[PDB]
Amino acid sequence: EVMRPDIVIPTIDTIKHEKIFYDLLNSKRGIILCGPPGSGKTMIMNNALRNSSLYDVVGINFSKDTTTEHILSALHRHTNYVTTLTLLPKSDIKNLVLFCDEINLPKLDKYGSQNVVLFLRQLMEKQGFWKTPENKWVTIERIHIVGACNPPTDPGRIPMSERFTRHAAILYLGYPSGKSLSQIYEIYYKAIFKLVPEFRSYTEPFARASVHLYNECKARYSTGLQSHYLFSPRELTRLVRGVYTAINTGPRQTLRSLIRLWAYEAWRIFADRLVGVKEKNSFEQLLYETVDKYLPLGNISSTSLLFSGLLSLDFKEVNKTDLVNFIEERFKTFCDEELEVPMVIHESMVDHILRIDRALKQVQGHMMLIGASRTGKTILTRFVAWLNGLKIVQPKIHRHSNLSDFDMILKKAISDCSLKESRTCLIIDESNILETAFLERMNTLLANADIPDLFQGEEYDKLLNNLRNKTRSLGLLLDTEQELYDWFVGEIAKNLHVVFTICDPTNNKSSAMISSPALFNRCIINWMGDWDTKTMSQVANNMVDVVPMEFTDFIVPEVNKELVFTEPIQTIRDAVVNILIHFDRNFYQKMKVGVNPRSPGYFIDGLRALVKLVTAKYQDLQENQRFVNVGLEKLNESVLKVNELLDRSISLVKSLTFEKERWLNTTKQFSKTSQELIGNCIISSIYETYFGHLNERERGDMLVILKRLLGKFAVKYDVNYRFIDYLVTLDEKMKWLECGLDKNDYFLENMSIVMNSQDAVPFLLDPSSHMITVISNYYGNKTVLLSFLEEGFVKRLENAVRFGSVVIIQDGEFFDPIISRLISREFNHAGNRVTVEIGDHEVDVSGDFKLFIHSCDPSGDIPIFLRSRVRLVHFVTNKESIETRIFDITLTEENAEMQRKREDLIKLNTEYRLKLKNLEKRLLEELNNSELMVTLNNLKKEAMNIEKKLSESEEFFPQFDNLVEEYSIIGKHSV
Amino acid sequence: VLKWIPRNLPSCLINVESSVTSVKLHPNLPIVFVATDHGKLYAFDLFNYTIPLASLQSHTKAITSMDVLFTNYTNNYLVIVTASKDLQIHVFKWVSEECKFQQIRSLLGHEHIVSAVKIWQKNNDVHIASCSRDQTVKIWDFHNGWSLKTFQPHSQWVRSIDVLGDYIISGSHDTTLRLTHWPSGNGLSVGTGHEFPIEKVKFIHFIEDEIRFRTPSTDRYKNWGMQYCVSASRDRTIKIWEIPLPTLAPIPNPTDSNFRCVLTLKGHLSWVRDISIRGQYLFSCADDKSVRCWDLNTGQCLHVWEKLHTGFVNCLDLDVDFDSNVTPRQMMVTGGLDCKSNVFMR
Amino acid sequence: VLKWIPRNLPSCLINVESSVTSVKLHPNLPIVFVATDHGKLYAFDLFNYTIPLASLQSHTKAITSMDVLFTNYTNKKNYLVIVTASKDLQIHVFKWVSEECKFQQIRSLLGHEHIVSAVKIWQKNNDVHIASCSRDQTVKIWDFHNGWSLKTFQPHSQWVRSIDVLGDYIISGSHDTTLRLTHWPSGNGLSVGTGHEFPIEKVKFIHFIEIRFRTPSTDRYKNWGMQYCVSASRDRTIKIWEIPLPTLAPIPSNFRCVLTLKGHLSWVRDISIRGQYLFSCADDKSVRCWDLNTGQCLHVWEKLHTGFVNCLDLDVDFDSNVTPRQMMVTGGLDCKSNVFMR
Ligand SMILES: Nc1ncnc2c1ncn2[C@@H]1O[C@H](COP(=O)(O)OP(=O)(O)O)[C@@H](O)[C@H]1O
Ligand SMILES: Nc1ncnc2c1ncn2[C@@H]1O[C@H](COP(=O)(O)OP(=O)(O)O)[C@@H](O)[C@H]1O
Repeated sequence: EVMRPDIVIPTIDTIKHEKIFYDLLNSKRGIILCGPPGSGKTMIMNNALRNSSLYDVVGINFSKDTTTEHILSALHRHTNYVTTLTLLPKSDIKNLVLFCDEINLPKLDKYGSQNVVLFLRQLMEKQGFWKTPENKWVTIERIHIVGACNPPTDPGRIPMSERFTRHAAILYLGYPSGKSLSQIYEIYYKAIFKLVPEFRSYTEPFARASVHLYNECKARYSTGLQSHYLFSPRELTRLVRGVYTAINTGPRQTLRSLIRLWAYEAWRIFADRLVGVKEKNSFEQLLYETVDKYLPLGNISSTSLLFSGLLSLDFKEVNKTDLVNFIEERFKTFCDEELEVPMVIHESMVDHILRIDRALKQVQGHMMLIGASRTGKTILTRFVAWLNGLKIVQPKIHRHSNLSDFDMILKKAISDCSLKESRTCLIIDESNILETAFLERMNTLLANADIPDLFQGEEYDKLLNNLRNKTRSLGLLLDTEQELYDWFVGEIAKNLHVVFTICDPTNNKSSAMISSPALFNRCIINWMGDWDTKTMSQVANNMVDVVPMEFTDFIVPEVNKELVFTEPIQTIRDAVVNILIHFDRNFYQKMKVGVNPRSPGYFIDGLRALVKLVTAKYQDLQENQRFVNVGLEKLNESVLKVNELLDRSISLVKSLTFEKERWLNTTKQFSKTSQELIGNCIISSIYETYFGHLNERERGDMLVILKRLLGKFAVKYDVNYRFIDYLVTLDEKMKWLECGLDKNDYFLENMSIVMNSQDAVPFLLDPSSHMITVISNYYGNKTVLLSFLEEGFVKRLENAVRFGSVVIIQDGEFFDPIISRLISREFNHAGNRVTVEIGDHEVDVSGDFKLFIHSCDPSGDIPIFLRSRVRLVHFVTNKESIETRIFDITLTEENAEMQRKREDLIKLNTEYRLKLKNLEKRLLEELNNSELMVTLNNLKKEAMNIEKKLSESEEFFPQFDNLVEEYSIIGKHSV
Repeated sequence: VLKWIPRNLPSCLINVESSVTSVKLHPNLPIVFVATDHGKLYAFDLFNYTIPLASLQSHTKAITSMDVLFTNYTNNYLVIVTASKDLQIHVFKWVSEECKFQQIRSLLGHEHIVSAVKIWQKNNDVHIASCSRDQTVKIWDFHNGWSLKTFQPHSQWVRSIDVLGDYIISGSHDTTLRLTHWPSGNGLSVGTGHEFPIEKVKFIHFIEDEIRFRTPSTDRYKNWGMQYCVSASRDRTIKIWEIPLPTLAPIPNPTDSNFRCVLTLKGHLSWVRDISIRGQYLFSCADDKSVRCWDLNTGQCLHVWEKLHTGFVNCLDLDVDFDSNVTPRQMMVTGGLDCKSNVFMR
Repeated sequence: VLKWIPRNLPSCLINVESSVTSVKLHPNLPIVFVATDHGKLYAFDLFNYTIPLASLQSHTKAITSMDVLFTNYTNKKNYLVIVTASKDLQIHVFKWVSEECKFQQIRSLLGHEHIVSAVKIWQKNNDVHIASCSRDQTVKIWDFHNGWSLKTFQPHSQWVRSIDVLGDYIISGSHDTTLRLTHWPSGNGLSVGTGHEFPIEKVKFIHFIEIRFRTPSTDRYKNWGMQYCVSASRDRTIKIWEIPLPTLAPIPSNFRCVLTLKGHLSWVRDISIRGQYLFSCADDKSVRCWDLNTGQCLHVWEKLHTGFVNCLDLDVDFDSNVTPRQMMVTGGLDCKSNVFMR
């Protein structure tokens, strides 16, 4: 009977308040019950009106934006319109009580008035209202208006007009005393411990411990720290319910098992919403001292209490290693079956999976996950729903969407939950609530067990037809309206779980989402927040322990214990993980995040880029060293054979002196290049994944920070390291310069960044819109230009995905959330076929499809989804670009032939340098792939000809230097 | 010869390159065939298990299931078919002279990954059943190489099938069972009562040696030739079903188009992967690193093989006892995700 | 089982790019790992020898030696550990990912001052250590987990050509004709032994089996667990020594030659003992099999390779977790390998 919410312990205050409320209600007077949340206004009302066979309760929860039409809609299924107009209730023997909860919540207009409050004043004073369609007067006959509201001193509560409160008697309800709460939960704990009769003497100490913990956490964790630190006796009721569930669905219990079970429930009810780690430590010490004081046992940290039924038939504490292995195998099956995503399982992920599972296994168990973006909220929710047999439903709310789409989605979900009894987990992001009307609809859905205005009129009648058909399908014997609708709301409460995903709790819309009354009092708040440094250490180690990293000598640095986040440093891998974590922390600190959550997506992207880049670089270095060593060995063997023992062979041997000395120099430099490989790969990954949205000065400052961090942990790196000299080759650079790039180092770096993002789509922020034509020139005629503002963009994008062309979507600040599957790369694989779900029907990905997003408006509105899941790159005009463009224009307008000759000479010289490099590579390959003498003589002659051509072509550079020195003044004045 | 129970310890420990997905027993010679998640197909002797006899990589993707057939003719070789994730069913040949796998042909026709196959000989003609992720269950012809009939019995993709002559029951991902008469290609009955996707479903073939669930109840069921079915799902449960008799191509009775759970076995700690029937027992394996043995008469797990593998347990099988052409030898082989194969002998 | 006699004809012919130097067998799978003079590590499936399972340019020069070990952790997933010793003054530690059939480089061991010539891997209850020796006259022993060196000593004036590890005792064969048993955790020698006139090629211990040389004599030898060993050199002679019991940190005194074998026509390269039988090849393109009891050759294997025969591997039969497979693999100078199964 603990699960039944109609159970009330009769105390002195309870029976007194119930009797006075009933006596006031029988006097035909309005009643406004005042008091802090969790006082028990609704409780004493339900207790008073439950035993009466002549009153009925109608429950409306008022939101910030509540209108009269909501009250009318919530009453049309309970009342009738009879012209005797008169709004009589449907029942002829029982009156109707219109419970209007949170009256203080509907907002004031521009002129300081409330529509709902004035409507209720009209209801109780004039006993009627005016009906808007046909302009007629109705007369309320047997409806009593009873309200419940918090004191106006609470934030979010506004003062009420005295013209409305004059007609309503007011009863205040404070919190019960600590002795009273101890007695109440002592009765609940006796009821629970009837399941375990051999610990029947511990009911009172457990209740005293729980009430003491509640009082202490209310004293410590008040509203002044965070807005969501609102504690109530409802928290103790939730703790009692969780204790009963974990006892009933568990094995035979002992004292240590009971204490740890209760402490786990206390962690999940009270400390789940805590933000700071200091508050977590305070709660840990509070639990320690409470158990020591009242319950005279192992470690009681959050990670050490892992109670789950995923491994057995009972809810019991399980080991971390076997749980991690089980979750890994189940997630492998999930990635094979439903959605393929390469994410790493860690201890915090395991704990969050356990608590989401605990929330979803409840009845009417809704959850509100709060944390940074790319933390793993929606995938964890979908995985837990898949483990529990739920059906995931994500509303495809996009741009150019209205109330009708969301109402249809909610109606379909409700119909599936009730008619088709399909248990459904609904994921609602903060970006799926476009307007406050959606939030009000969801608040009404959570507060009640349906939405009333979605079923009105002929829609209501056809809903009755469908439910009657389904009820005769099950053979249940019920005929009246009330029993059928009770079945409806019970089925919705049983078979629907709502999950809220919030990425920026500081946002005003998300703040209203959190501070909503029904969302706060029903959902289980989970403040995951950002990743603590232990979790980042775990995931970084788990995804870099599969690469060649330890191939050089490593002297362990002597650093502070507080500056090491991993295990004590013994290898290069731990140093790399600590370096990356330190740079992530320093980057988030120096970008002035404030108290906003910090998304770990940059860390994960940097890790993956480092993995693939160090794998490729190590393979290339090993191959090059093998080639140069076998080439030197072959040259030595040929020289020895010639000495032991023909003019062409002698000339070929004598003509490879420069090649021999270059090869010897490379073999000498192999050790130095192998020592500094890991640091170069780290800095390259940081450039790829961190520095996209930075100017040159911020990039230099962050590079200085990264270099001093990288030298702190005794990791070597190239002193003259450069991104262009490392990631940009001559082939790529010449292709870009033929495509139309500028001669800027910054623009070349950004082009290398956008052309190496094979995982996440690149976001181009180019105000001049030159990169549109640049990338159109790169892919030739296969490039297609789409926009988010044009009709028919969906079908064009689907056709381009089916064909496999390269798509550039303009206006990136008007992001359309239908392509969230394309941005997050949540593809599905059908053998050799890769399909993605765009809009409502899945389409086939050809594999040559590429996505670019462009936006020419700086300081635009980029959603945190797109912002976290793309490689955003800025394209700004720096000083060097100004000087170069000004010089090019003035040289074209001064001596056009000179400028044409100069640009042709530069293109020719760099083309010959590329040809010389390719010739050297071909020479090495042909030497290692052993007629041939003539081929190598021709190669040597071609190389000599190219060298002579460059020597002749370098006779005009001082004139260009004199020209740029002459025009530097106009360049600097222009900038 | 029928009430044999395997010992506490396995007779041998066969090591395979990666996760073992399916294992099959040769009905005639003591040799076991082991599939592989890497796509390989091994063949290990029952007495010299250190080295394989023949193995080859035919699929580029993971093998999902396989079965063998010792063909007999009234006018004589072992046929190995193998489903995989490559949308293909490769048919092999087992020559006993030099113990080498001989590839016969590759069977195509599925638009998605194929899960289960079944092979049987009917009057000197052999047919190959198949079910895939494209919601299509098919029965093909080995000699002709072409398809014979294709139909879609389930709203979600089908995961396992089993054939009793011309009747096939096909469990699927939509938590339901359906019996379809293959030559007519129409559904007959539905099995509802599971809440999680069906892992493997198979018939309860009759025996004459008393077992409660392997005997006919009425003369009409004996004339039909099938009465019961067993299905294992992800609900950690093994359910025994009862097939209602249709109007006898059979015509489904509208008021008798639903199954009836005769018995529901419970006690597994995770997804029940594979099931098998020997005599009065129901050998089953699950993801709890355990193998049960449920007595069919009493519905109790008489023996539990706790921690047989250190990982998941995928597949097992016994010798078919309802067929007089195969001697029901007392050998059991069990594979799992631990990249190991355990064989129980004597 | 343990009395298997190899067949006359080779069964598998494995082709590589260069001369095979070291061959090691997978202790649980029919997979052969082949190392070449080009440094390319080759993993060849036995039933598909036309193409390798996985190939990797592990070292930039010739690989000199190789060893494998399958870990058995009491708590942690077990995996195969592969080490390679080459002329790059470095040692690479690999891991065979049999899930995908790829080579995963875990870590590298650096510190040897010239080319590494031999390695040896062994496992304690939860500790794995890696030994090595090289031309700079030292025997360096590393740690598999941490990666840094744990012991460094010079046992010989000349440069050690081969080592073997049995727990806390190391025996080193060098270019000089002598050997020395060195205690591992204290780094002090225990006994030496001379008698050869040519540089020593390969030296390894002899383990007891529950036989002339695999049966302990007295209880004091049972407590130590070591009585004999095997070594061979370019003398075309394989000799069995007797290990004197030191004054037990043990305190050290000569090796008693109890058996000598003659019949090889050139310098031998490898030594392997399979129960009652001893296997050894040489540069005479022949593999000679020797009985332990009689001490005389039983079968010969002529003309397997046109060039020299480099290495042999036979599975360890004194280990509980290692099954004694009836198999052996040999490598040759002619870019060819031979596999004998069943
Ligand atoms: N006998 C009792 N006396 C006082 N409070 C009680 C008693 N029984 C239960 N409660 C508490 O009253 C709470 C119900 O409060 P509720 O009516 O939801 O507050 P509100 O009026 O703000 O909605 C329950 O969570 C329960 O802990
Ligand atoms: N434990 C993890 N290991 C590796 N990557 C992770 C992990 N958790 C999340 N991610 C990254 O986050 C992405 C999915 O999380 P996401 O759904 O973006 O979080 P949110 O719900 O806050 O938007 C994946 O692309 C993945 O790369």
